[PDB]
Amino acid sequence: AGVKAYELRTKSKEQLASQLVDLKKELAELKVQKLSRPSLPKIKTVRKSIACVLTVINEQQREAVRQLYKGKKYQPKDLRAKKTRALRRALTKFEASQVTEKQRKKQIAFPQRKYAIKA
Amino acid sequence: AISKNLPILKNHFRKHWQERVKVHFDQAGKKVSRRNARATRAAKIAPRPLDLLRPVVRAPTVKYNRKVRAGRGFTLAEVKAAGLTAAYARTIGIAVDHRRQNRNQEIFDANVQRLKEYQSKIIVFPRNGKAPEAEQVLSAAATFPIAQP
Amino acid sequence: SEKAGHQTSAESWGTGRAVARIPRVGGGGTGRSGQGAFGNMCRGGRMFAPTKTWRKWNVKVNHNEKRYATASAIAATAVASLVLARGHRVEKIPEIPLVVSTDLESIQKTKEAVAALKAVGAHSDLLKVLKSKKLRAGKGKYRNRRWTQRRGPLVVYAEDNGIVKALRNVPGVETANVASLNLLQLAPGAHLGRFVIWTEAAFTKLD
Amino acid sequence: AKQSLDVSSDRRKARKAYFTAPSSQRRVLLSAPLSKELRAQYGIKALPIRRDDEVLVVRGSKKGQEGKISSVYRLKFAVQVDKVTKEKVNGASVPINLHPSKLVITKLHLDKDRKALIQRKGGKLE
Amino acid sequence: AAQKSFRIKQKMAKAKKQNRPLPQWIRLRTNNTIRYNAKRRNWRRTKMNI
RNA sequence: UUGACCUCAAAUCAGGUAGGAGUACCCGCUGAACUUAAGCAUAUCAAUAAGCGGAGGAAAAGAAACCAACCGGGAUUGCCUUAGUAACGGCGAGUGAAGCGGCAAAAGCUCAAAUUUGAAAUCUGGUACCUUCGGUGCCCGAGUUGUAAUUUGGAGAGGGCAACUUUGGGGCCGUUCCUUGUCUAUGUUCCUUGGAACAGGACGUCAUAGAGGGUGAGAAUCCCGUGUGGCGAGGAGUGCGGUUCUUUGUAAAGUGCCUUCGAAGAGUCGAGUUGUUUGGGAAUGCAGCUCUAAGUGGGUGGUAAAUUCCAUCUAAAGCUAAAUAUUGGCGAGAGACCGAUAGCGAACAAGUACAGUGAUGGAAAGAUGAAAAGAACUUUGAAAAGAGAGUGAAAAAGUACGUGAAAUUGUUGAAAGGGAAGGGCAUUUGAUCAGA
RNA sequence: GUCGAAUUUGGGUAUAGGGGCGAAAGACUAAUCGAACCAUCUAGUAGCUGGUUCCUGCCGAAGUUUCCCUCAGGAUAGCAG
RNA sequence: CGUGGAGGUCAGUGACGAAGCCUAGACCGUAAGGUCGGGUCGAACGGCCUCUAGUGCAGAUCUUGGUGGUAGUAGCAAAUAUUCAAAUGAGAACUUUGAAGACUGAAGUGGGGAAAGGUUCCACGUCAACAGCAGUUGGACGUGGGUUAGUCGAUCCUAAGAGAUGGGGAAGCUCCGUUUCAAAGGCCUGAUUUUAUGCAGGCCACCAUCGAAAGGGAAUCCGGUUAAGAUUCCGGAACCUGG
RNA sequence: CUAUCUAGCGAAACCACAGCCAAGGGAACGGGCUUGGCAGAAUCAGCGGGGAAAGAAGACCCUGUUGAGCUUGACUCUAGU
RNA sequence: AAACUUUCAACAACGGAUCUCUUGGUUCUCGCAUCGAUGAAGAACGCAGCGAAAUGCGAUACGUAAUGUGAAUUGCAGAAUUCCGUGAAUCAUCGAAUCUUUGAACGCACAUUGCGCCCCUUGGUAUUCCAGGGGGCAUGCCUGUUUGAGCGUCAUUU
Ligand SMILES: [K+]
Ligand SMILES: [K+]
Ligand SMILES: [Mg+2]
Ligand SMILES: [Mg+2]
Ligand SMILES: [Mg+2]
Ligand SMILES: [Mg+2]
Ligand SMILES: [Mg+2]
Ligand SMILES: [Mg+2]
Ligand SMILES: [Mg+2]
Ligand SMILES: [Mg+2]
Ligand SMILES: [Mg+2]
Ligand SMILES: [Mg+2]
Ligand SMILES: [Mg+2]
Ligand SMILES: [Mg+2]
Ligand SMILES: [Mg+2]
Ligand SMILES: [Mg+2]
Ligand SMILES: [Mg+2]
Ligand SMILES: [Mg+2]
Ligand SMILES: [Mg+2]
Ligand SMILES: [Mg+2]
Ligand SMILES: [Mg+2]
Ligand SMILES: [Mg+2]
Ligand SMILES: [Mg+2]
Ligand SMILES: [Mg+2]
Ligand SMILES: [Mg+2]
Ligand SMILES: [Mg+2]
Ligand SMILES: [Mg+2]
Ligand SMILES: [Mg+2]
Ligand SMILES: [Mg+2]
Ligand SMILES: [Mg+2]
Ligand SMILES: [Mg+2]
Ligand SMILES: [Mg+2]
Ligand SMILES: [Mg+2]
Ligand SMILES: [Mg+2]
Ligand SMILES: [Mg+2]
Ligand SMILES: [Mg+2]
Ligand SMILES: [Mg+2]
Ligand SMILES: [Mg+2]
Ligand SMILES: [Mg+2]
Ligand SMILES: [Mg+2]
Ligand SMILES: [Mg+2]
Ligand SMILES: [Mg+2]
Ligand SMILES: [Mg+2]
Ligand SMILES: [Mg+2]
Ligand SMILES: [Mg+2]
Ligand SMILES: [Mg+2]
Ligand SMILES: [Mg+2]
Ligand SMILES: [Mg+2]
Ligand SMILES: [Mg+2]
Ligand SMILES: [Mg+2]
Ligand SMILES: [Mg+2]
Ligand SMILES: [Mg+2]
Ligand SMILES: [Mg+2]
Ligand SMILES: [Mg+2]
Ligand SMILES: [Mg+2]
Ligand SMILES: [Mg+2]
Ligand SMILES: [Mg+2]
Ligand SMILES: [Mg+2]
Ligand SMILES: [Mg+2]
Ligand SMILES: [Mg+2]
Ligand SMILES: [Mg+2]
Ligand SMILES: [Mg+2]
Ligand SMILES: [Mg+2]
Ligand SMILES: [Mg+2]
Ligand SMILES: [Mg+2]
Ligand SMILES: [Mg+2]
Ligand SMILES: [Mg+2]
Ligand SMILES: [Mg+2]
Ligand SMILES: [Mg+2]
Ligand SMILES: [Mg+2]
Ligand SMILES: [Mg+2]
Ligand SMILES: [Mg+2]
Ligand SMILES: [Mg+2]
Repeated sequence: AGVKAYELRTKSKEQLASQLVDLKKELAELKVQKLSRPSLPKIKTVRKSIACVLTVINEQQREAVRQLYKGKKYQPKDLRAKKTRALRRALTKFEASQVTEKQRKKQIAFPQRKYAIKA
Repeated sequence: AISKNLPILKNHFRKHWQERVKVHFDQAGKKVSRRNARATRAAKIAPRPLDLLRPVVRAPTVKYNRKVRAGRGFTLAEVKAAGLTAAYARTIGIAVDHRRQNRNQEIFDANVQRLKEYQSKIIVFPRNGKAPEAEQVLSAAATFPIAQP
Repeated sequence: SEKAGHQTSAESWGTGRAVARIPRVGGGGTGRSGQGAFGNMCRGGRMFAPTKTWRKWNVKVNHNEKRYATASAIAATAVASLVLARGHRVEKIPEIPLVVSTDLESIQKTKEAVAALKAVGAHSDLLKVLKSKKLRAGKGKYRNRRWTQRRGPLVVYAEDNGIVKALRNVPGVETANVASLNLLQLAPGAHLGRFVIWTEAAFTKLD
Repeated sequence: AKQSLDVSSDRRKARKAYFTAPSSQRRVLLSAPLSKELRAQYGIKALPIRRDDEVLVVRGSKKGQEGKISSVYRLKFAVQVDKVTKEKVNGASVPINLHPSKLVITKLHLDKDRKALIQRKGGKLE
Repeated sequence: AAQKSFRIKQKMAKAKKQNRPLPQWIRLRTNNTIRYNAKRRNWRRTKMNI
């Protein structure tokens, strides 16, 4: 029924590479068989297993690189958050919350008060 | 095209006027939206009457100087005579207008009087106290109506 | 659509080609080429005098004239002959106008609201509804107007203490605050004599 | 009699939503009422039909016939019941498409998820 | 021209692969408003225009 | 000989940014003509179409070098008015604002010009660590040709006197909002018709649910939903209510009096001229060229100029939410709209097929049946098909498929007919038929 | 007619619309030329031509006056409802 | 009078048959029209009081679609020309084979190519449509197969010319200009070899790029082979470039 | 070689309705109307008298307060100089 | 008298009107603000057991990963029914990836699937040649870094 990503995540990158090689060999033999046998659908399962193995390999490699770049500024661009271009160009929360000393003093001295009418 | 005895008409429709025709189908929708916005603004701000206290003011243009109406904001002189600073009045919901000047003692006295009434009829919540809910009234203008002398 | 029928570069062929001088789609190779365009008489052309949104839709009525009409409809609700002539099967009914106890305003359940209406004699009108329901004739039936039915009693109250919700599921039955009486409900189809069931509080607040 | 502004009474929108409903929504659309005995036993009225449910046809030409669902043909908005079939002239048998609203479930195919669904809907005894 | 650019040969290959009638198992699908291949092209009737 | 500085370079130097798309609405530039004037050139169309540059969720404008002339109003924007008015115009055709007033929404502000001079107190970057929209330490560098604090005209600053009053940022739980999930009522009771009951009748039930849709015909009660509530899940933020350590700080801010001051924007205002534009008319704005200010000054005060006053603001620097717009995008709810020659060109593999070198042009085309149950089998024929048989409620539904008009056509039946036919009045004859 | 040089011709290339190109015909410029084609302004304007969709009832004309850059039009008076 | 839609009403009509359609059948109205019977048909529709309009067709060389008379008519007559038998086939003037008679007559009706086309090439099956007769045949229909290169071309060069950069113009889309008012560069190597490197001995540039399948140009021939590929495959025999 | 006839195949132009004349009158040259002459199915090949035959909203002429190409000390401008 | 012509009716044709349908259009209102050098819009070419298109996707190709639901998909074939389960599905959701050749398009070019340069690595003795794999080389501008030029210019040595 194909490979499972949660089973592949328990394996090392060497085991994943060897499983990918075996899956490629199996797919090659299956497409050789497809020339004679009509309507052979196992090649779809083998293709999806290859895709899953490659996905898990890429996941492990990218997690290792994320750990290598943890905490430090200038992460790789494909590892940075993909918001929109305008959102990534927008001022951070620290900026546009920056205020001058005069403005901070006056907004501390005279904040918007809470007041109710009672008549 | 000058036919029988009719008044001379001046219908200015020789431009592409059909490209700019605003039919206010959204009159009722915009009224509902304005009422909704007023409700959310009242809920968002603390108990507070949805508008600032406005001064009494004489209209220019003798066609209208016989009547009195709400102005933009109290003058600095009126605020000082009422015992407040402009910044504090702006933070306790009094509109302040640095442009207007006082040359009429009647209007100045009326504005100082309504400022004092507003101060005696509002409760300013402490910054770091308890201040139990004070039953927000929505209209300072309705609470302090403008009276024609 | 303001561009409907005019999304073409069609031009008149002019005279000398034994065809009408209507503008014709140019080009070739598709069948649309050479066809008439831009004419109200042309297939796929623009309709004559295309409908415009700035048509007058709402009609201004003098407020006093509107109140005159509402007062006339209210008065017509008291005339049993008009109520009978407007459908409104009030034959084995007590005096018109029909005033019921203010307890009706506090009814919360549709079951007891219907029971009270039947007790006060609106059962024949309630049965006229739920039996007059018929599929609407014509294209309106697939324009969110699929079904038509007769109008039942208009229950008028002074304070809504649940009667509106208790009666809103009863077919044909309408509820109205006495402070705001609707002419469209008091004289449906411009026909005087709506069968109105007043509560005591609404009847006293009419003055 | 609808009150919320999020639901539409538009017949065109309702028909489009029904006819373009995905498979997961068609599972709900293809619910069937429980029989009287199962309604008494579980305390719920209707359930989405499942492939191994046992049903009794209560409407149509096949009224009174019983059997086990063979497939929930969600694409056709119909279910196929075993031994409820049409015999073609050539001797073959083809399943009769039935709508679950015209059946009653006489025996539920139960598993952990079905039992959890019973309890979530407020049913008793798994 | 028998001396053709690869781009031309690639478009030629795509046209060759899509020059086929409608598959016969289509027209058996549930709704299947499709009756025939309405985009069939022939060299004797309509030119590819590159 | 070395080390600077200034300016200018180079590097696949370290880190970033711009392009393009969309473009309904928005900010500018550029810019017609058809048209109207019953001709036509000014005018009009129109400060529009087309072309070009540039943003956002709105944009722009915006806290007066304003309006006014009043007992004075007081940022901007939008609506109702002003007003088809003042005014412009071969004063022809036409065009055409603004003040006030009512309302919607309301919000205010900050730089330059000041010596911190007893202390560049300011900031980017690199690096290490950390509690990572950032912080701390260190080190280059930027910067005195001026980066911080202090002040923005409403003021305000430097000194002296007197005291009083006020206050800073994060967690936790709720709340607000957004995106979602799930649960929550009542007949498939009987009779008739029907292929099918969802029809009619009888008896019932729920209704804060009788909106809508589906199911073999008009279904509240068969199903999904609907109505009313309940229970969750993931996020945005602190809008705001408790919770507790952070307690900032002999720091910051406000207030009165006396005194000395009070810096406030230049090829800019303004003027001449030219062109364009405006309702702006001895010149409304704009722009080119020439001239070119002042500081009790300058601008405006809708008739050019001189003289004397007065009134009102403070340009040549800057930010700002809402009310406003929205034939684009996304998500919804609707209609006295159209019902396949209609409605978008496109209900369908439609901007598709197809045409053109190209820019571009651009269709036609929906419906068997409840369900294929899509006609097993026999027979004639080479076959297509026919005749049967059969399925189906119906084949007068056979995929050349709901109904199935007319033009036009075949067969049958009837009738008439010497170079038209058709028609009107009247009756004979034949056919047919209502009423009593 | 001409047929060995002002020759014929392929391909590449250049010149684009009030522009090109022309041993010159207003010729050619993709069957388009005394101003190409395409889209938009544009449903351009037309005193001019054609058409302008049910019934019945009642009443019922004018082609004449004056003026017009007017003479195939309009205004005006008259006739009519 | 009639039509589409809307409010009210007749608790109107209807799968025991709505609407529609056909009907030298009947009734009513002067008429617009209305009503009924019969047939067909299958899911909605009508009377009345009002509301509303994209509301009534014979025309517009009207628009779209469909259909006639003409009419089984005009005609299917240029390119010398066909005939006999057999096979196949349901069916042969047209397919195949054989025989005969002819033509293109090497400036071809032959054998290859350039542009263009794009699978039309070839095989098998096969004739509903197309091949203006026919068809068993086909450039048709359906399914498949087929195009093999160091040496043949492209690729490289420059031609007329096109066109960035540096600069200048233009509100701008973009225009000029092609070595120009530019600080426009890497390949040789002593030394560096704390590293054959930057510094630092020492030599050279009035310049991107695109532009030819007929111009220039490194190098391949013969024989055989397929249903369809051949200077490409196979066998043999060479050559050129780079290392 | 057609035309002709046959097998197969099979359009188009045009068409208010259609198609015998004479005279009359009539929009002043009728296929229809009036008065006469007359007049018998269904047709084939030719033919060019007629259908004021067809092909095209006359290109000539005139009108339009409709254009355009071109010219000129028309009016008003304009690049350039 | 037939044939022929014409009129009407029935049935059958032609044709697709009418009627009734409608997952579409059109208009109005409400709510929201989110494309792109972290490579957009658009284009080319490919991808399924059997697909030409539409739709989806990119050599991980009608798709992978994750989450939810809870037993399908369906035209046939195939697989499975443990399906009381980290588990069907052409399901929904969607935060992790892949994302060919392109395209503002970025080594130079492009009517060429043309031609380079640099780094690491692998093979052919191989730093130089050839080839395979991986990663890079556009322009303008800003801040900073480094290396520089100029009697533009200061100080010092002189
Ligand atoms: K001309
Ligand atoms: K709609
Ligand atoms: Mg249309
Ligand atoms: Mg109808
Ligand atoms: Mg770099
Ligand atoms: Mg841009
Ligand atoms: Mg116009
Ligand atoms: Mg004019
Ligand atoms: Mg005119
Ligand atoms: Mg003119
Ligand atoms: Mg524009
Ligand atoms: Mg944006
Ligand atoms: Mg807004
Ligand atoms: Mg702004
Ligand atoms: Mg100011
Ligand atoms: Mg103002
Ligand atoms: Mg007025
Ligand atoms: Mg104007
Ligand atoms: Mg201060
Ligand atoms: Mg329910
Ligand atoms: Mg139904
Ligand atoms: Mg200033
Ligand atoms: Mg201009
Ligand atoms: Mg601004
Ligand atoms: Mg259409
Ligand atoms: Mg049809
Ligand atoms: Mg039938
Ligand atoms: Mg047919
Ligand atoms: Mg039919
Ligand atoms: Mg007929
Ligand atoms: Mg005869
Ligand atoms: Mg001449
Ligand atoms: Mg018109
Ligand atoms: Mg009379
Ligand atoms: Mg005159
Ligand atoms: Mg005339
Ligand atoms: Mg209509
Ligand atoms: Mg009927
Ligand atoms: Mg008839
Ligand atoms: Mg039906
Ligand atoms: Mg009409
Ligand atoms: Mg007609
Ligand atoms: Mg007519
Ligand atoms: Mg016609
Ligand atoms: Mg026609
Ligand atoms: Mg013939
Ligand atoms: Mg001939
Ligand atoms: Mg011949
Ligand atoms: Mg022959
Ligand atoms: Mg032979
Ligand atoms: Mg010869
Ligand atoms: Mg010979
Ligand atoms: Mg062949
Ligand atoms: Mg033939
Ligand atoms: Mg044949
Ligand atoms: Mg073939
Ligand atoms: Mg060669
Ligand atoms: Mg250039
Ligand atoms: Mg080249
Ligand atoms: Mg060569
Ligand atoms: Mg060959
Ligand atoms: Mg060899
Ligand atoms: Mg005669
Ligand atoms: Mg005569
Ligand atoms: Mg005649
Ligand atoms: Mg006669
Ligand atoms: Mg002849
Ligand atoms: Mg003749
Ligand atoms: Mg004419
Ligand atoms: Mg003419
Ligand atoms: Mg005239
Ligand atoms: Mg002219
Ligand atoms: Mg990509």
